Parts: sequence; C-alpha cells; structure tokens
Amino acid sequence: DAFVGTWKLVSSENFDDYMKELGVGFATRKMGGMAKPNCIISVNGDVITIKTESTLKNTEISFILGQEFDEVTADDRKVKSTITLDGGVLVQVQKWDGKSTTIKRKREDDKLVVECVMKGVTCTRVYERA
Ligand SMILES: CO[C@@H](C(=O)O)c1cccc(OCc2ccccc2Cl)c1OCc1ccccc1Cl
Repeated sequence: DAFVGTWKLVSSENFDDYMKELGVGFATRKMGGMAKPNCIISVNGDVITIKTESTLKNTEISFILGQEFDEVTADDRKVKSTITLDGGVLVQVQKWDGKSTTIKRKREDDKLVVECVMKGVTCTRVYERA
C-alpha cells in the first residue's frame, strides 16, 4: 500500500536507550546500534510481510491485521504481537513477561517514520525508499 516498498534506514534517535529499556545486553545493542537495515514491506491478500535485512541480522514477520501471532524478536525475546492499522498508522504491540512495547509505523512526506516506545523511552527511526 502506502507502506509497500524497500526502505533504507537514514536516521535513528534514542535506539540504544530503547534497547537498554528492553533489557538488551551490550553485544546485542552494539550490533543493533549502528546497523542501517533495509525494511521490505509487501502485501498478498490478507497477509502483510515485513522483512528487515542487515549485515549481522535479518528478521521477518508475516501477519494478518488484528490477529495475534508469536514472534521472536531480533534480540531473542519471545513475544505475542498484534498489528492493526489505525488512521493510516501501522500499530504493533509486543507483549511478554507482563511488559509491552509499541512500534508505530507511519508514512510522512518521503519518510517511513517508526516510533518505538518502551516505558519512558521513545525512539524515532526514519527510512527512505531505496
Ligand atoms: C523491524 O523494524 C525496525 C524499525 O522499524 O526500525 C525495528 C523496530 C523495533 C525494534 C527493532 O529492533 C530491535 C533490535 C534490533 C537489534 C538488536 C536489539 C533490538 Cl531490541 C527494529 O529493527 C530491527 C533491526 C534493527 C537493526 C538490525 C536488525 C534488525 Cl532486524
């Protein structure tokens, strides 16, 4: 849709702090911190796929809007994820061990803007089309 495409990370703010708030240790934060992933979003029927690709780590999820799914995150959390589309924003929540984190993806001008919140920490990541 508005989201379908291949997107390259061009800026990131507070990602280390976000990872730390998730309880990510040093080695894994080091890997995530200066990574500049591509995110490839595609849709087929009811099923959206989001692939994230980087030199040291790749992940992929496929999901139906509103349908909870099991996910293993890049930092090896085992989470229950639900993704809905609200006012043009793809809203993802991940729930695990009585915690939650949200990942909101929106389109703004030429940007795919990704807001990641854990407790009091808010990270903003910006991607542009490859
Ligand atoms: C999946 O989309 C992106 C985005 O929208 O910026 C996104 C949203 C939320 C958490 C993310 O990584 C959480 C992480 C990543 C690495 C280490 C610890 C953690 Cl805790 C993330 O990047 C996914 C990633 C980032 C860098 C490298 C590969 C990947 Cl696979």
